[PDB]
Amino acid sequence: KTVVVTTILESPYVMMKKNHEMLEGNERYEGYCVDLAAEIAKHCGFKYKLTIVGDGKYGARDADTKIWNGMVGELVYGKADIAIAPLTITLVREEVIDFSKPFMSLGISIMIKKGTPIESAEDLSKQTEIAYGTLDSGSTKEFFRRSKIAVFDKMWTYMRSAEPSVFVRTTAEGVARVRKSKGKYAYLLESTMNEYIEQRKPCDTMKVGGNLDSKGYGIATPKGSSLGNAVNLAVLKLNEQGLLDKLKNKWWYDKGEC
Amino acid sequence: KTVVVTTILESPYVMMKKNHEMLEGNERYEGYCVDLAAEIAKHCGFKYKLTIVGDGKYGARDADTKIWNGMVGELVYGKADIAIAPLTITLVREEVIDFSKPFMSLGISIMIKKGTPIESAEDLSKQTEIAYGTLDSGSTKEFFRRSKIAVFDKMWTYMRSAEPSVFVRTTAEGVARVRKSKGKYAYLLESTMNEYIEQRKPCDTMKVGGNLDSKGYGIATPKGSSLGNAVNLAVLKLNEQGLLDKLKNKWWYDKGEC
Ligand SMILES: N[C@@H](Cn1cc(Br)c(=O)[nH]c1=O)C(=O)O
Ligand SMILES: N[C@@H](Cn1cc(Br)c(=O)[nH]c1=O)C(=O)O
Ligand SMILES: [Zn+2]
Ligand SMILES: [Zn+2]
Ligand SMILES: [Zn+2]
Repeated sequence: KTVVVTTILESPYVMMKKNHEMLEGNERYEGYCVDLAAEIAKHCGFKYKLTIVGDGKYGARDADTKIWNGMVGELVYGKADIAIAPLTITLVREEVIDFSKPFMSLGISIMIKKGTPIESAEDLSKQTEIAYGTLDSGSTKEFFRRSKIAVFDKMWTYMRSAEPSVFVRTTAEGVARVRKSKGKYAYLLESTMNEYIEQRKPCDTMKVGGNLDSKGYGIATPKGSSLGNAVNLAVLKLNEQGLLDKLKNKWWYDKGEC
Repeated sequence: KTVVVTTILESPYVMMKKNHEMLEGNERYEGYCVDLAAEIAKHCGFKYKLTIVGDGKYGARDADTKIWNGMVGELVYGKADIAIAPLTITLVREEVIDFSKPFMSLGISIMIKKGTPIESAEDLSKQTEIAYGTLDSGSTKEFFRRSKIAVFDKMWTYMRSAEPSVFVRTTAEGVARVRKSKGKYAYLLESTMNEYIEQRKPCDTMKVGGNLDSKGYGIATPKGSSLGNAVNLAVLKLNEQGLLDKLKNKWWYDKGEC
């Protein structure tokens, strides 16, 4: 049985090739996770079909209905067999799906235009002339919602009631907002993404300060999946072979344009 | 029943308290992993007994005898129920025991006596005046033994054949060797340990270059253990609540001597 892989369009993890018009199936896509999927499938010995998550979300549980959305939801309800994407390993998700050991390490970071008078999270929390937000239905927004750290909690009380909404549906929207806000908007996002964007023209953004936390991305499978064990050992093998480092250089700096 | 925890004397994870002869049981020890063990036990709801691994090793399988030694061996043969220490999550180990998601991220790094003209692994491999080695019998040594990467294999070729041995029995032994070498010995060790030593008197060592790889430490349990699931969720909860960052600051920098 062909394995249904759920993923999300997030550069440089999964992007449609420039010549996708003449391509079909998994060939239409390219990116870090596309290469990863091929490796995993090869080592675990299975055939697969890459599918972009229906609602374009990573995964969160509806407080009122208790229904899971995003890629997590597709695994939970059996719409997909495995998720290969920049999906953060978290406690709430681990309670409903399985995660392989991390294939990438990262942390929340700050993205600023360039010339923006901000160097840390504390700086952002000390002023109000510059707005800031995060992505939606993701671990970043949840981080601030659950954080007890003085600075992070203060930032949340602002973002929560901010008008207009400082949250964005997609990373692209957030980066675009930073670039066109004359430096009046800072974006909080996962470090790996921040670093990628800093190497993309117009080369007008930059990562400032250290990461606010430590976390990792993992390959997810529904609980009780016959793929779980094999996939986990596959990720470890690939990391130990140095393939994962090989893949990040390829998509992050070998293609950098700054 | 009381849970038997195997761990290892490796500063600052587990250390003998100054007046340990005056104390009993778990109170004889102090450190990052001692603090972590208490927290894992509280959150998982079990009583425990800290024990220091008999052979003072982390864990490897002897080719020929097929017997596992170190903390891994204590779990494999049922001498301990859980291992809470700076134990690296590796494929070969994952095949015989279970690991929680990582509680600490790190990579192999280079430690030099201040002033040593070395800035990378490539630098080390391209010269011979400066000797270098690793902790014997651990995942760092195995990384070089198993690596297929040119630079790292070249380093392995030299280290395995060096006489006298460039390998050391304990981290302290390696650090002392760097300190007494007048710059003629560099030490390859896990990054977080390198960082710890850099903050200890006489403040004569430092970490140089980037990490050679990326991996993490995990809490280990025997396969099929009834504790596995709970321990994993506890680690994720503790990381998300910021405790792990708190513990590193406490044992690394709050007590920094440089
Ligand atoms: N990895 C997250 C999604 N995600 C992604 C990016 Br990029 C970001 O900046 N913030 C997030 O929460 C998850 O798994 O929810
Ligand atoms: N973490 C390793 C042990 N270990 C420890 C230190 Br500190 C080091 O520098 N190298 C190692 O291999 C393992 O699990 O074998
Ligand atoms: Zn391969
Ligand atoms: Zn709702
Ligand atoms: Zn606690």
